[PDB]
This record gives sequence, structure tokens and C-alpha cells, in this order.
Amino acid sequence: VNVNLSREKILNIFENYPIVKKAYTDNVPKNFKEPEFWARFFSSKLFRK
Amino acid sequence: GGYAWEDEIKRSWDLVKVMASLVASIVEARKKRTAKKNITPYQRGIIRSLILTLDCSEAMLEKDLRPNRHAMIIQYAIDFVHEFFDQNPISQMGIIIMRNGLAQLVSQVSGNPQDHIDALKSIRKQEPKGNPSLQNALEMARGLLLPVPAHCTREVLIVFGSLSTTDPGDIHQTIDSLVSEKIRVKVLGLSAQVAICKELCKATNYGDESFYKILLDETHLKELFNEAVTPLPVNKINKGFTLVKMGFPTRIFEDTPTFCSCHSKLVYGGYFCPNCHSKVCSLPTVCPCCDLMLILSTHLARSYHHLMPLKTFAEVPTTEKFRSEDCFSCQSRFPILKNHKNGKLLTSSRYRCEDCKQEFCVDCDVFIHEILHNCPGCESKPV
Amino acid sequence: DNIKMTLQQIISRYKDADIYEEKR
Amino acid sequence: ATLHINITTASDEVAQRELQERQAEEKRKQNAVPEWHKQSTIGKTALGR
Amino acid sequence: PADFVPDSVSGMFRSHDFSYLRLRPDHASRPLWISPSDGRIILESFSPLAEQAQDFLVTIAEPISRPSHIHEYKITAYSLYAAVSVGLETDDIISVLDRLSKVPVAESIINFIKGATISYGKVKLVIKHNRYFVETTQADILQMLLNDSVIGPVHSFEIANESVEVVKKRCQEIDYPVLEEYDFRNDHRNPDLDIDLKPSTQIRPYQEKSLSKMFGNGRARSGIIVLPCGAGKTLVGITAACTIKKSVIVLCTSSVSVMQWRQQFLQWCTLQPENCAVFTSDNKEMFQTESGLVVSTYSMVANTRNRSHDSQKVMDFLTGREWGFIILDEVHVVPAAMFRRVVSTIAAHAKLGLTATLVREDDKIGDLNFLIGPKLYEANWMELSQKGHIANVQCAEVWCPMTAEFYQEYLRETARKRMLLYIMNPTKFQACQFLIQYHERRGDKIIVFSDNVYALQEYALKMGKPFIYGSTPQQERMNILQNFQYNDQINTIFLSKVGDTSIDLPEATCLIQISSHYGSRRQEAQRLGRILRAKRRNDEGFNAFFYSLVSKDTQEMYYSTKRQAFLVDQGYAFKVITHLHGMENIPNLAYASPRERRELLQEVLLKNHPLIRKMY
Ligand SMILES: [Zn+2]
Ligand SMILES: [Zn+2]
Ligand SMILES: [Zn+2]
Ligand SMILES: [Zn+2]
Repeated sequence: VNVNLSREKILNIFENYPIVKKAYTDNVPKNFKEPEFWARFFSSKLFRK
Repeated sequence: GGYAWEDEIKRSWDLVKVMASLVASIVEARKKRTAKKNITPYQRGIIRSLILTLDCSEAMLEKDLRPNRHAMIIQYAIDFVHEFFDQNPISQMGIIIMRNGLAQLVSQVSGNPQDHIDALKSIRKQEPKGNPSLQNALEMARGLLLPVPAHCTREVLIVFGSLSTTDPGDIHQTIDSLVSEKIRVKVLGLSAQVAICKELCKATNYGDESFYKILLDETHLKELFNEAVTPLPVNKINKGFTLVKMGFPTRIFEDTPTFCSCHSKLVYGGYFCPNCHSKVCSLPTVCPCCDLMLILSTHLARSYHHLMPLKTFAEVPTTEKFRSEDCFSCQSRFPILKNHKNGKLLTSSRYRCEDCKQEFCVDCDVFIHEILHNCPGCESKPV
Repeated sequence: DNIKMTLQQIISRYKDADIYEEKR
Repeated sequence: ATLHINITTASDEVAQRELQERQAEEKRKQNAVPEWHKQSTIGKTALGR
Repeated sequence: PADFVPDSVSGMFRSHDFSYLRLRPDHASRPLWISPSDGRIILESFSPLAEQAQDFLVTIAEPISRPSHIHEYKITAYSLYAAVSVGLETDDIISVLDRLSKVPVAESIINFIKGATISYGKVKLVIKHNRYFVETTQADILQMLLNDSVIGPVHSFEIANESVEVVKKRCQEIDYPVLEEYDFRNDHRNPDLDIDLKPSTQIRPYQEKSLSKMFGNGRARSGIIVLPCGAGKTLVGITAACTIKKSVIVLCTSSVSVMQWRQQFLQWCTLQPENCAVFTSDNKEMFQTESGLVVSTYSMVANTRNRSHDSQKVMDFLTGREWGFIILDEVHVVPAAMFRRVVSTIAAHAKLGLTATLVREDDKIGDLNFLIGPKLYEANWMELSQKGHIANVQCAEVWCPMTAEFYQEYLRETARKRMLLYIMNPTKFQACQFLIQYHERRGDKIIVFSDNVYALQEYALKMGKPFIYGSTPQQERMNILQNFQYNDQINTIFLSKVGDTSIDLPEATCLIQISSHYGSRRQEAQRLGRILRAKRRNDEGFNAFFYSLVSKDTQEMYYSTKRQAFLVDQGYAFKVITHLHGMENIPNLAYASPRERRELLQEVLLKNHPLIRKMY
């Protein structure tokens, strides 16, 4: 299964949800890169909540 | 007691049950003309600056208007641009579309109608998508109508096809800013009466709730777009009664092509500006060299007919003695229209002008009040 | 089954990561 | 089972619309009437080897 | 005549110059034209109040033809019987006929209507404990029936069961026609059933119209309802069984149709399996309830041979039990030799005839009115096709010219060899190969029908596609069927006459008819109904393909022109194709060399004591 993410959708995710941007700030430049972070987020319980 | 189709035959052949027959047709036209009885010369703002906003959302893909809302709204917008620059030549126009929540400017505010025709034809190829935004379109309309002068009435026309709008900010602040900058907004909705469009029309038109128009069918959209080309009447509180300095150019005739001052290209003809002796391609327009308006006398005369509209023709009573058996303008045989001998003389088609007491038929009643703008009896009278 | 499912998921995430890094 | 994401930097949307219209046009071509159906073939020569 | 002098142009009309009828002044709203020669009716569908005359004429008359613009109807006695049976008096029909017609109705037409409508409902047929009785409300009518005395020991008398059709025919000859109506509301001797439709099942409105035509008066009237194949002909019988709520039996043409009908009764209606029984060779159990369902084929009940003891017991139970309703699927086989008795050995008040092919080459098809009853409902195939109910078939006819040697051999031999000779023309091989190559690239599923088994084998050998005939193994047939349905590298299946009958076949959109069993109109609609139930009917712009390959200047032209008569009467247009773009640059050329054509030609010509037991 494939999901498409535009950068406008990423900006809307960051603006509408501060928790995702909070995880992005301390996870993406530190340990693992951006698409791995989005895959982990979409496979997480936070996306379901 | 039982199933529906085993009860009885539907008997569809028997549901249809079956001289003064013209009177029922006449009374409908009489009720139509009753709404046009009251007329007086309202002051109207001749010099207009119109911003046409076109919806291009997913809601414009609805099949309820043959073939689709986007293409036919664009085609009637082309017709609207042609009629608007035919009847309001010295006006200016810009075209903004609403697409993907973004307001997209497809034509700068200019007096040349062919640029707007080209822009609309360019829009017609693309497909509509997204979720429309009134606030972005109104903010770019406010930006476009900032640099126009105070004597020119600033107007925004919105063809809003959706029922919901998504805004990046508070739209009531935008409505307040539109009211504070004296911008009048008329919205032609396509589906139903949205609250924010009705409030915007009521606020920006000084309390008039009649500027939010909802159509019925294909012909009513033509009716609304034809109504929209007439200039809006101004309010009494407006005191921007301003002189406009302009020049009347002279059409030059030279066999050698020259560089125009507006497009820097070869044009055989041209209009020499009376102020700076530079030449322009099209008319009417602002001069590219001195910032002075250049129009012709016919460009004033085209919009001159809005200043003193002719009073409506009143249908004469049948009991009155007829002044003439033939029309004053075309000598059309006025029909006696005798439905029957006991029905007598009814609904005579003679229409009388108040200022000259001359009788006209329904053909000249149509022509003198829409295409022509002078009653022939009024100018035949030796006043 | 549990360990092969979770290891499949983690190698799918790594495959997405290095595919993106090869593209970028 | 697996999760795959697509990241587009606001430039390849026109490419996906080009693909979408390309399956659209090949579907309309494969559902189009044949040339012998929409046009009468009696004006041309008879079929043979 | 109304004192009108004939004109010079009127001399070529053989007693059809009907200009004596004065045109009414307010004729712009009248869509009917009446011909006093034979009661033929002409209707326009574009004038105002078109549907008000359209539904009236399809209730009182049969349609000769229904094209898009102007419809043509026939006034007959049976359609008048069906119209007056649902509660339409003569005076109202005559008054609205004068109202809706431009020309006045002549005296002969009014006299015909009066003569046909009167003396209806006099003689009636009833069944009392599997015994046929004829009843009349007037006593003297029994006395005027004094010619064919088959009486066997209010005013009713007994008729022998095997001679009831002769009684129906002799009453049709006289102006007192037979009437058969089941009043199941007032019938209490036969046990009722709790059979009902599922609430999740939907009924499409033309089926409701057909049922309303069957149940106009609130009573079950015996008759024939014709519907396209795959358009829901079984659902009408299911709803009728749920309506009458009596003992219902179903007769099919094949055992696969029997199990399909058992699937119908199990799924689209609320029937528990203990009320349902199957009477076939493999399945012979019979229901222990007082009233239920048994489904079978005409072949067992009508068999004149020696039957088994269990089948004899089942037949005796069918004879001794009074049934309230019978479903006769594919009623076109009913007027045959032994099948004509399936309404005589089985006593049923209401007889339903469901089929897609109400045509036969012999005149005995016109005897169905003596077997089932008046024609109830005729389905408009354009109306179903334009609404997406059935696929829009593109009826085309590809013409194949003759080679000189083949056609010379065709002119010198008898007809039986001639058939195989014009089937085996190499031009048809090339055209069929090109059509297969063209329609395989488009993703179309292709069924190629040809009744000649040697032709089928030759086509399978030359092209390399699976072939199915009558004596083929059944597991092989199913394997070929699922290879067609699911496997994508097989999109063309060659079939014999087995696929013409009511057997289960996968959905397809393209049909190629190479040969056929002479000029049979039934077989055309039987083959065309296979592709009428296509999956892509919901797709916009989808058009099903139906090609009929014919050999030019031979008896294929005559047979196909006779065969397409029913399809063009239904409304389909067979467009001719004499040129195919792709013959010049075809990759694979079949019999391109003259010597290969000759080799095919002579191939067709050459076609026509426990110890001594070990010692042996
Ligand atoms: Zn200048
Ligand atoms: Zn220019
Ligand atoms: Zn006049
Ligand atoms: Zn006047």
C-alpha cells in the first residue's frame, strides 16, 4: 500500500498538529531521516489517536 | 390488502382530462411589466473597476449544469467581458480565480478586453480542483483595487459555485476592510444561499440585501450576467465627485509603420495622444507615456444612456380612442386581436410614451428600451 | 511469526529510507 | 502488510496527472469503436489475402 | 368507404387507400393512426401525450415493431382478451381510441372490437383435485358445445385431461375463448406457503410492469412473459412464486438450469431447503411437507420410455397432487412433440412461460396460446439497453468472398457437402484470425460459435484455441471454462452447439459466429444473450461486439438474413462489413499460398466355467 505526501500536506500536518512538529524537531536532524520518521509516525499509535 | 403492482392498472391514459384564450398569455406579460413600472434616473458610477472572481473548485465539477459548471461559467464570463467592455468602455477589469484554496490572478487590471478573453481561454483548458477560499480572493481583489483612483467606483463580482469556504484568517475582518475601502461586492451563487456571501453583500452594499443573486436555470444565468454589466447606483453619502483629466487622441494615418509606446511593436495605425504626442494601439486606455486617459467621444456616448433612462411605455386602455392605427416608428398593423364578437376589443398592443404621446408596438417597445436609447417621438416633437 | 513480521516491517522502513536517499 | 510512502517536492504532481490522463486515454482507446464500425467500409476494396 | 373518389396515385394501393377518413382539426395532440384493413396501429413517440397512448397500446395490442421514432402495433383478439381481463371495458377503449387518433375509427374496426370482446369469460377452466372441469355462467353454452363430445362422467362438466388442448382450440375457433385465471385469494383447498422475497433484494421496474400485466385483476392469469437473457427472467418467476404462495414447480431445459433455479429459490427468495426438492437423475429426494418446490427438466415428466420405480413414484405424486402454479422456463421447447403434454400430465391453475426466444421455424410456436395462454408482456430491448440494464451489442456481419476453385466445387456438389465447403473457405479463416488478433489486444473476452464439429476442430487446429463440443469430457469443459474466465492468455474459446443452450458460461464481451444450424432465429438470440450479461455494462461508452461471419454469394447470406429477422424485429441493426483494415499488413496469413488453399480443398473433399476363462 502506498501513500503520497506533498510538502503542502507536511506543512498542514505541522500547523494543525504541534506534536508532530515537536517530534520532527528532535527526531529528524538527530537520529533518523525524514521518510523513516514519516513511516514510523504512520505505523505508530499516535496516527491512530 | 396485498402487493402494490397486483392491485390495479395504473390507467395512465385516463389521468389527462380535457374565445379569450390570449388573455391568459397577456396577463403574464402584464405581471412581468408591473415589476418594471417604477423607474427614475438613479445616479450611477460610470467609471468602473471590476474584479471578476471565478470559482474553480471540485464543487464546480457538478453535472447539474450541462456540460460542467467550470466550462460554461468561463464561456459566460467571456460573454460578460465582451458585453462589459462594449457597454462600459472606459472601465477597467481584472480576473481572479479560486483554486486549491489559492487566489490566482490570471489578468492584471487593464482596459483591454482581449487580454481578459485570452486569460479566460487559457483557464478553459485547465481542470478545476481544490477547496475555494473567499478570503484570499477578496484580499487580492482589495490589493488590485487599491491603486485605482477615488473617482472610479471599485466593484468585485464573485461567481461562487461552492457552498463552503476555507479561510486562512478571519473573514469578518476582510469584510470590514472591504467596507472601509468602499468596495462593493455582488455575488452570483450557483447552488444555495451561503451565509457569509449574504453578509458580505449586505455589508459592502450599504445594507442592500439584493446583491446576492441565486440563479434558477441556464437562461437565468444569462439574465444575471446581463444585469451585472450595468453600473451600480451610488449612495448619497459618497462625495467623491471628482474631475478627471483626460485627452482625446487623434487617429493618425501613415503608410510607414512606427513603434507604439504601449507594446513597442510595429503598428500601421495609431492614436496620437494630445498631451505627449505618443501613439497608442488600442482605445480607450491610459497613455503609457504621460498617465492620461485617452478615450473617444463614442466611449462617453456609450455609457451616456445610463444617465437619463427612458421612462417605460404604458399600455393604453382598450376603451380609449386610438391615436393611430399604425405604429409611429414602423407602421406595424396594430392587431385588433378580436378573439370573438362577444369578447370585443381587448388587449390592444399600442404602447404610449409619456413625453411625446405617441403609440408604439411591442417590437418598438423592446427595441427603443434596450438597443436604442431615444424615443423617436420625443425627437420628432418640435420642442 | 511475530519476529519475522516485525523484522519485515523494520526492513521495509529501511528500504524506504535508502530508496529516498538514493533518489535524493 | 508493508507500508510505503511517496514524497513529492511539489514538482511531480503534473507528472502524476500526465500518468492519470494517459491511462484515461488508453482506456478510451481500448473502449473506442473500431474504424469499420464508425465508418462504412463499402467504398474501399474487398478483403482478401 | 365514406363517399371519396379515388385519385390517380391511389390506383396502386391494393384496397389500402384510406383517404376517405376525414382528418380531425385538433389532430396535433392525437398520436394514433388506425388502418381499417387489419387493425394495424401507428404511434408517434415525439408528440404530446405520447406515453398516454404508448402504455395503452402496449396493454391492448402487441407490438409489430418498436423503433426509436415511430412504433407499429397489431390489434389481435388475444391482446384484447388481456386488456379486458384486467378491467378495461369496450366503450372506454373505443372512446379514447377516437380521442387519440387523427383519423376516425371505421365501422369494421369497431365491429371487430365488439365481436372479439363480447362472449369473454363465459367458459372457464377449473381444477378440482387434479380433475379438469369446464364451467359456464350460462346453461345453453354447454348445449352449443355439441360437436367435439369428450365429456366423461354452477353449470360445469368434466373434460378428459389429455384432450384439453383440443377443447381450447375448438373454443378458440368459435367466438367463446377459454379463460384460465387462478383466484388464489379465494382458493383454500391447496395449502398456502410462507414464501416471500428477501428485503435486501431489489426488483427493477419493468419486471414490476410485467407482473402488473400478469396480475392486473388481482388473480393469476396464465400467459407468456419474454425477457432478455441475463436481464432477470428468473426473478419474475421468483416473485410470482412469492406472490401466489401456493405449490410451485419449475421446469427447465437442462439440469444445470435446474440447479441454477434451485440456487434462485434458495438465495433471492426466503425458501428453506426442506420445501425445495430436485427431481433429476442424480437427485431424487422429495419433500415431506404438504406444499413446497420441486425443480426438474421437461425430459423426465414427458418421457414416454420405461421409467424407474422411484421416478414412477415421483411422477405419480406429481400427477396426484394439485399444483397451484408452474414455471415453464424456455417455453419455446413446450410446443414440441412430447413436451406439449407437460401441461396435461401436471394439473396447474396458473401457467407462466419465461424465455428469451419466442420464435420457432415451424408454425407450432403459434400453438403456445393453446398451451400457456395469451402473450402477457413484450420487453423493449432498446429501453433496457439505453438504461444500462443490458449491454449495447454491436451487431455486425463480416462478408467473406469466395475463391474460384472453392466456389466452383460449391456449384457442383450437394447441399450437405456444400455446407462444409462454405464453412471451410480460407477467407473466413483470415477474417476470423484478424478479428481474434484485433479483439485480443483490446482485452475483450471472445466466444466463437460454430455448430459443425469438424469445423470447430479445424479452427482449433489452425488457430490454437481450446474447443468444446458435445462428446468432450466434462472436466475438460470446466477446465477450459475457468481458463477462459481467469487465465488471461486464453481470451478466445471455440464452442459447439452446447454453448447455444442454457448452460453456465463465463462472461464475455465479444462473440464471433462462424456457422450456424441453418436459418434458426432462436439460436441467434440464444447466443446473443450470453454477452447481454456483461460485467462492463456500467462502464460509459462500452459496446458489446457481435460479429456474424458469412460466406459471400452462398447460402450463408440467405441463412443469416433469415436469422437476423428476429434481432432486427427486436431493433438491433446488423451493419455490413466488406472490408477490414489490416488484411494487407496482417502478420499471420492463413492459407495465403494457393497450394495450401488447394490442400485444404481436397482435405474437405476427402472428408466426405472358472478355469477356461484364462485361455481367452
Ligand atoms: Zn500621452
Ligand atoms: Zn498596443
Ligand atoms: Zn413599431
Ligand atoms: Zn417619446
